[PDB]
Amino acid sequence: LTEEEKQQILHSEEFLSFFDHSTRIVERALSEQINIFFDYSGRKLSLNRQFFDERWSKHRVVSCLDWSSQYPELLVASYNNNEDAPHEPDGVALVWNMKYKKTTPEYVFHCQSAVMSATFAKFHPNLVVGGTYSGQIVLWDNRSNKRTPVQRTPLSAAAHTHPVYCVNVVGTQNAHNLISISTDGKICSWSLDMLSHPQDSMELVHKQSKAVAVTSMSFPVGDVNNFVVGSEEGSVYTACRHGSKAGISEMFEGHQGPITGIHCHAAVGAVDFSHLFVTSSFDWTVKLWSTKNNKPLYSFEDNAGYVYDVMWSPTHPALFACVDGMGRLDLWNLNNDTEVPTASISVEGNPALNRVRWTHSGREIAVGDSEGQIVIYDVGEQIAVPRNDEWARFGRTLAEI
Amino acid sequence: LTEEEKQQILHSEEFLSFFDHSTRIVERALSEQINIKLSLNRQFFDERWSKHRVVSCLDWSSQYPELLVASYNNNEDAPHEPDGVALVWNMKYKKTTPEYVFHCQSAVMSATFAKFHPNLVVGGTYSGQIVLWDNRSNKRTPVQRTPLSAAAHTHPVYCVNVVGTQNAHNLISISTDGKICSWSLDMLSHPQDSMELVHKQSKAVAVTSMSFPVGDVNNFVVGSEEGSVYTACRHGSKAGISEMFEGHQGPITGIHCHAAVGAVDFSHLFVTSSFDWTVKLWSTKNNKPLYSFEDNAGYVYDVMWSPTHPALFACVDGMGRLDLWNLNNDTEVPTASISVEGNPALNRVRWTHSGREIAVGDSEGQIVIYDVGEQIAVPRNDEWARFGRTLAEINAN
Amino acid sequence: ANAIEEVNLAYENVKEVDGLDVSKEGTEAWEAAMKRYDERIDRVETRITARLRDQLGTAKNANEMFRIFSRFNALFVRPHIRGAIREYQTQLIQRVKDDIESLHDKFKVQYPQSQACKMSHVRDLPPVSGSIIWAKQIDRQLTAYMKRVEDVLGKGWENHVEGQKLKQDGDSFRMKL
Amino acid sequence: IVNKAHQANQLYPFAISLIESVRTYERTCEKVEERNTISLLVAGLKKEVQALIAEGIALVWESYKLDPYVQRLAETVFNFQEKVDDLLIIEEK
Amino acid sequence: EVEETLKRLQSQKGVQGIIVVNTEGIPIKSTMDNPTTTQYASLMHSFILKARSTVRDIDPQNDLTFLRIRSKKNEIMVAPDKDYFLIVIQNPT
Amino acid sequence: EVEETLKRLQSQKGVQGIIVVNTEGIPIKSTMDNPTTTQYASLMHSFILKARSTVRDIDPQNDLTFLRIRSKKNEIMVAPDKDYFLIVIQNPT
Repeated sequence: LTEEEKQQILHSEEFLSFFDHSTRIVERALSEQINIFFDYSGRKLSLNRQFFDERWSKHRVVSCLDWSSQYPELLVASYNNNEDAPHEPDGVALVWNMKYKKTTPEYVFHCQSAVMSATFAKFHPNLVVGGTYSGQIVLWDNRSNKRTPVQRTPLSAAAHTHPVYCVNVVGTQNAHNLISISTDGKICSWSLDMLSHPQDSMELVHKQSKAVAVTSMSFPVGDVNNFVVGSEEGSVYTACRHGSKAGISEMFEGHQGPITGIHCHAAVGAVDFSHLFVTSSFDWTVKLWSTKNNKPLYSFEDNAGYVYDVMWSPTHPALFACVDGMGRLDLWNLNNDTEVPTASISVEGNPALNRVRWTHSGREIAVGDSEGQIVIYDVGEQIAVPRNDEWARFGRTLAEI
Repeated sequence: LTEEEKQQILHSEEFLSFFDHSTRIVERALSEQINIKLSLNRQFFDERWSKHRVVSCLDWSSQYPELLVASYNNNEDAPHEPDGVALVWNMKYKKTTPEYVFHCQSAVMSATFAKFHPNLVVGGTYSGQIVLWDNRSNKRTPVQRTPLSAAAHTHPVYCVNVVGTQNAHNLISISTDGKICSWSLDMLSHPQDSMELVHKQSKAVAVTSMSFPVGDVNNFVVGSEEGSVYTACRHGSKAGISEMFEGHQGPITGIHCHAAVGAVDFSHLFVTSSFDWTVKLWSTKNNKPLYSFEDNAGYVYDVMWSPTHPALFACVDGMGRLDLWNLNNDTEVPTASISVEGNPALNRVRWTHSGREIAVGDSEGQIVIYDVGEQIAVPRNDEWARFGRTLAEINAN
Repeated sequence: ANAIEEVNLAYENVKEVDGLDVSKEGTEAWEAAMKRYDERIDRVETRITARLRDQLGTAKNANEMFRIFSRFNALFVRPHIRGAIREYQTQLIQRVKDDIESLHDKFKVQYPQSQACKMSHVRDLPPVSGSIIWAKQIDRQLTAYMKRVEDVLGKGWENHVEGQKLKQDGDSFRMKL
Repeated sequence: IVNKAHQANQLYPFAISLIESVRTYERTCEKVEERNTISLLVAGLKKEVQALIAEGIALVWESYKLDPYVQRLAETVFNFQEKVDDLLIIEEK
Repeated sequence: EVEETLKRLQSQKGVQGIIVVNTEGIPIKSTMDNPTTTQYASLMHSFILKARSTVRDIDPQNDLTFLRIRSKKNEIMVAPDKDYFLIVIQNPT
Repeated sequence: EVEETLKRLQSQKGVQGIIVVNTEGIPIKSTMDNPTTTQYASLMHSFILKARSTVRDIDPQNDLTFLRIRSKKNEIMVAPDKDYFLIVIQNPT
C-alpha cells in the first residue's frame, strides 16, 4: 500500500502549489515544438542449388521436368536428344534429391531414344517412366537406378510412335493413369506397371482429320480429366478421358505459337475455383485462362525470348514463374502486381530455362535449363498470403472492357 | 589512448557519418531556450567561406524549402582555400553558421538545386565544369565533375537549370559559346544532348543566367551580348537560337521567366534585368519591348517573379536597392523597395518557391533574405491582363 | 473524374444554346457561342492534361505508358492536349524506334543462332519450321509496335516523322520476315 | 579585336576550354600527381594526357589543330580532374 | 488548477501520456494503467535520482533542474520537484 | 575538419568544452583538463549506459537520440549516437 487517501493531496490547497510549479515547468518545455531537420539523413529469391553434373547431363538439353509427385522434393528431369556419342542414348531421364543436398543425378535412366517426358508412377514410389522421342514410353524402377528400360512400349498406331512430350499421372491408387501424350494426335492412358498395351488410348483430333501434334499439354487439378492440349501452334484444347466427353471438346487461343508452360493450382485460401490455368506460348506470351471462360485475363507477352514454362503452386497461387529464351525467371503475383514481375531474376548467362515448376503445396522452383542443369529456386518472401481473392478481384477488373 | 589509434579512428571511414551527425546534433541543439512593408529578415555571413567572395547565383529549393544555394566566385584572396563555395543555409532553424559547405576545385558559378533530387547540389564553375555535390558525404569536395571536351562545356557555366519531368529529367547547362548541354543527374562523365546555339551573326552568344517558363519547356531566355533575348530550344529543328527579343542596349545579367502561376493568367512574359540600368518587361511572343521600367541607379544584376504574386518582380542594382514592382497598382514606380547596409552591388534576386520571400545576393559574401505577407495571390486575373493591354496600348505613342 | 461533370454541364448548357436548334444564319455568332464552349473544352482539356499526365507519368516505357495511353488515345486526339504532352509522346516514339531496331537485331541473332532452335527441338521444331515462327514472331511484335506508333500519336501519327519512318522500315522488315 | 571577336563568335570553345582547362588542369595536376604512389598509379593515363597536351602545345597555332589542341588539353585536364579527386581522396582519406 | 492544465494538454499535438510522480517513485495521478505510469515513472525516478547523484558527483551543489529525453518515438520531459518528480511523455513530431 | 568541428561547436556560448567521450570511456575528443574530466567522462558514460537501459527497457523499439540534463549550475546536454556518444556542457547562457 502506498498511501491511505491518494486524492486528498490532489485536492489539497498547498500541494497543488507544487503541482503549479511542476506544470509551469511543463508549459516551459512544451513551448519548444521544434523537430530535427533531416538534411538528407536517409534514416526475396531464395535461390537454391543447381543439379549440374555432366556425368549424365553432358550437353543434354532438359526436356519437361516433373516434381516429386510421390517423393519428398526428389524431382525428375527428362532429357532431349544429345548426339555427344552416336550409339549412346540421346536423352537420359535423371532424378535428383533436393532433400539430400547434392548435385549428381540420384537415379540415372538411359533408354535407347530421347526421353521427351518423364514422370512418377502415382502411389508407386518405386517407378518412374519416360516418354521417349521415338515413341517408346519406357518404364524404370526409380530407386533401382536401372539404366535400361524395365518395360518398353510397342510402337503401334494405338500406342505412341511419336515423341511423348508429356507423360503424367492423374489420380490416386485407383485412378492412377500413365497418360503419355505425343505428336501422334493421341493420348495413351497406360497402366503404371504394364506398359505393353495402353488402357485408354484415345485420339486428339478436332474436326480436321489431321493428327494434331501436341506441344506441352497439361492435366487439371483434382483429376477431373479435363486435360488441356497445347497443339502444334497454341490452340488450347479442352478434353476429357471417360464417357462421351472423352477427347477433344473445344479450342481457344490468346496466342499463335505453341504452348510452352501450363499447370493448375489448389486452394487460394479456399476462395477461387482453383482451375485458373495460365498458358504460355512460343509467340512470346503468357496468358491466363479458365475452363469456364473461353478468353479471360491478359496475355503477359514475354517478348525478347522463347517462353518455356509457367507454374503457380498453391502456396500463394498468385505466383507464376514465367521465363524466356534469354534466361529471365520472372515469378510474381497478380494480386499485388499488374503485369510487372515482383521477383524477377536474370539467370547466369543466357540459359534456356525449359521448365520452371514451383514445389506444389510449398515453394521451391525446379528449373530445367539449356544443358542438363537443374537450377532450383525459392523465395522466402512470397508467403501464402491469406484472402488471396485479389488475384481474382484484380483479374475481373481486367476482364470488363 | 595513443595518438595512432585515436587519429586512425578519427580519420576512419566510420567517423564520417559520426562527424556529420555530431555536427548536425550539436548545431541542432544550438537554439538557446528560455527558463524564466519590407521586413529585412536575415543576413548570411561565413568567415572562412563568405568574405570578398562575390555571390555567383542563388537558387531556391523546390524540394526541401527554405534552402538556397549561395554559389560563390572565390576571388584571388585565398588560393589555398578550395576555389568556389556553395553554402547551404537554414531559415527554419535560424542559424548563424552555414549548414553544409560545398567547396570545389574552381570558382563555382550559378550553382542551383536539382529537382526531384534530395541530395544533389548542381553547379557550374570557373573551370567550365558543372560540379555536383552530395549532401550524404562529409568531404565537401565534389565527387562528380563535368568534362571539358568539344561536345562538353568550354566557357565557365554561368547558368545550369533542370528541364523535364521524372521521365526525361534534363540538366540543361549553358556556356557563353551557345553550347547548351543536357546532362544526366546521376552520371556526369558524358553529356546527353550537347550542341551550340548557332546564330546568324556572332554564333557564340554570351548567354547570361537564363531560366524557363513554368512547364519546363526546352525554350530558355538567352540574355545575349546586347539584350537580344533568344528564346531557344534544345531538340528538333528549332534547337539552338530560335527567337530574338531585340530593342535593348546591354548585356542581360539576370533573366527569369514566369514563375508558378498564383492567381492570374499564364502570362507568357519574361523580364530582363541588365546593364542597361532599367528593368524591361517582355513577352515570350512580343519581339517589342512591352515595358521598360525606370532607369535605376547602377545596373540591374538580377530579377525574379514571385510564384505567389506572378504580377510583380524583384530587381537589384549597384547601389544596393532591391526593388519589387507590381503593375496592378503601379505604372512607372516600384512597389516596395529596401536597401542593404552600405552600398553593396547586389548580384542576385531569387524569390522562394513558396513566394513572399526574397533572396538577395549581395556584393561579396553575405546573402540577405527578405519576408513579406502583403503581396499575396489576390485573384486579379482580369486586372493583370487589362493592365498588360493598357501597357501595349500606351507604349505605342 | 470531375472533368466529366464539367463536360456534361457546359456541353448541354452551351451546345444547345449556341443557336438552340436554330441555324441558316451567318453561323458566326453561333460559332462564337460554341467558341465559348470551346473555352470550356480547353478548361476541361487542362484538367484532363493534369489527370492524364499523372496517370501517364506513373508509366513511362514504350509499352507500359502505352497501355494507359491506349486506354485514353481518344483523349489524346486534340492538339491542345497532344501538343502539350508531345514531350512524353516523342519519348514514347523514340523508345518504339529503339524497340523496332531491337526487333531488327532479334532477326539478326535469330532463332537458329539462339538456344531456341534446340529448345524448339524439345518440341521438335527445326529451323525450317522454327525460323519461320521467329519471322512471324517478330511480325506479331511489329504489329504491336505499329499500334504503338499509331496510338501514341493518334490520327496525327503521320505527323510524327519518326513513327512514319518506323512504319515504313518495320513493314519492309515484315517483308523480310 | 574585331577579328578576335569574330573568331571567338565562330568557335570560342577552344579558348574557353583552354581557360577552363587551365584552372581545371591546375586542380587536376595537383590532386592527381600529389603523391608518389598516386602519380605512379595514374601514370598510365598521365602519359596519354601529357602526350596529347605536349603535341598540342608543340603544334599550336594551326588552322586545323588549334581547336583540337585546346580540346585535347581540356578533355585531358577534366579527366585528370575527376581522377585527381579520386586519387587525392584515396591518398588523403 | 491542474485539471484545466491536464484537459488543455489532452488535445495537444502528439501527447503520449500526461502523468506525474506522487510518492517518490510511486505515482498517484495516473491517466494510464499500473505499469506505464507507476513502473515507468518509478524507473524514471530512480534513474533521474541517479542522474542527480551523477551531477552531484560532478559538483554536490549542482543538483538537477529539468530533464529532456528526446528519442525516435517519444520525448520524455522530467520536471524534478522537491519530493515527487514529474514525467510527461510527448510525441517527437 | 576535426579542428574545424572543435572550433565551430566550441564557438557557441555556454559550451565549456567539447569533451566527447566514446563508448570505451576514454576521452577521444577533448579540449579541457583531462584528469578532471576523465572521471566525469567515465561517470557520465556509466549513466549514459543507464539512460540506454532506460530507453531500451521502457520501450522495446525505442532508441535514445539526444539527452538534455538541465542541472542547477549548467546544462549538460548529451548527444548519444548508435556507435559512440558525446558530452557537452552548456550553461544557461
